[PDB]
Amino acid sequence: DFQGMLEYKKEDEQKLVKNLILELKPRGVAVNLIPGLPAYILFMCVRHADYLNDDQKVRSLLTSTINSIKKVLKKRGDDFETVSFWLSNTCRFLHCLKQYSGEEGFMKHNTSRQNEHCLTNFDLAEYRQVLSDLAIQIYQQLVRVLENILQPMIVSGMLEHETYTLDSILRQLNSFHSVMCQHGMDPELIKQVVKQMFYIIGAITLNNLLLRKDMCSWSKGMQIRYNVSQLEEWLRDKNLMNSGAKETLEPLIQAAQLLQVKKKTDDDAEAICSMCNALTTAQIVKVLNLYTPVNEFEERVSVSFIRTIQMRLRDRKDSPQLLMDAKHIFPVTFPFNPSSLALETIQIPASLGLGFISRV
Repeated sequence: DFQGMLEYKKEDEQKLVKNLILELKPRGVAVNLIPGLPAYILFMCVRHADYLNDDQKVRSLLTSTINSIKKVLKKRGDDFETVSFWLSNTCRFLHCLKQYSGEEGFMKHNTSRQNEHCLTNFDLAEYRQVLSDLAIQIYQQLVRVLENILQPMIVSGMLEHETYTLDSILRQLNSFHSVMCQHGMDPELIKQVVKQMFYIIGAITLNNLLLRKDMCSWSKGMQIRYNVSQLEEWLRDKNLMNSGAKETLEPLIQAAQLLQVKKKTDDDAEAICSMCNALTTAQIVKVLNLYTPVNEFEERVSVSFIRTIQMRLRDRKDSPQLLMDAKHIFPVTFPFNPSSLALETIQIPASLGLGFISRV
């Protein structure tokens, strides 16, 4: 009848964080069978220190933990799997510190047995704040690493290819999503990362239309709309249509629609002004100025037509922005997701190299 706590000797604390954090492999069998396993084990160690009422041990374990996570991200900070794994486990460690805090506001999902596993001697609120701030830093690093992977693929994948293709972009998105799922990343965080990836796709693609006459054509509008259709089918396949990702593409979609509509009459001008509610006046006017007719039997958009559009939009008080900030990162929100996992049932796998830890 174990109680869901883990004991270790003071002198072994550096071996503990070495095997549990510094040299722990994100692909290992045990941590893939039980996502968040390192966080759960670390928390069970915290529980025992708290049970002993040993303030020095609690302090030292928490600091060693935070410092070790920082060290692994400094060393392998360009490796997406490592960053994903540690964002997930930092969040799960924080979920544990909350779920088993003994504070009622965090215990609403607990079973009666889980409530028996709450900390009793220490208030770790200040350490939870350090962890939360760390999770923000890790999320920022993750989004940077993933953007650097996707960025070279976007223009060729979305615009040039009729070298990277759209399938290249989808293959990467599939890999990112698969990995975050394997790590047990909070579903709300996965949705934010996907939203952030759709944002850069839309922003880099639109910024290319806005800079290049050769990309502003009826045919390019058709290609973009087809490519967006496949990105939306991807969200549908993954159950991600509530992530906000599709909405990030609306300026691109409207620019593509603008490339295809009629651009001659007063009625056509009125339709453009109603359709392009996600584009600024500067962007609409730029696309119309750059628009390149397929051949001599299609006329350029006239100067007078563009002035009609400017006249109709004259009362909009919109942003002066032309190019999008493609590296803009939406501020992250973190959910609290207490789990059903019963600590008293957690087996310490032999593979982790943690024989010096004992169950209590």
